[PDB]
Amino acid sequence: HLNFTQIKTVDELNQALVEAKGKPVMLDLYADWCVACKEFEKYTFSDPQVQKALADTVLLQANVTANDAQDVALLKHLNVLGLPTILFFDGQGQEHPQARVTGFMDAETFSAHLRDRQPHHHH
Ligand code: NA
Ligand code: NA
Repeated sequence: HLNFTQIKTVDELNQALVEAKGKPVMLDLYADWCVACKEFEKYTFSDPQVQKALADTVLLQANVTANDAQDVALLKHLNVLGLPTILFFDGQGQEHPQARVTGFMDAETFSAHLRDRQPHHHH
């Protein structure tokens, strides 16, 4: 299992981005009933290549299983249209829409997607 930090609300996501400033971020939107989320856990997030590729990224997760009012406000704020969705933010906190993942990807494809992100190493 990756080590995700859970957020619930828009305000919590924004505070997590403040704290992560200087490092890239991945936000996974999760629900227990979404089969592709469980397939990410089984086939992709479980693969050592992906786990090592993400070691220097801050990992956030929003569990929207209940579809409660905070969940829905968060999804709306992010203009998320369904699950699965994974968002990527750079070291300045800027989301890059082209990097959104909106269907299952296996480990090789997800790793290649990670590699394609905006450069995020300091010097
Ligand atoms: Na804040
Ligand atoms: Na990017």
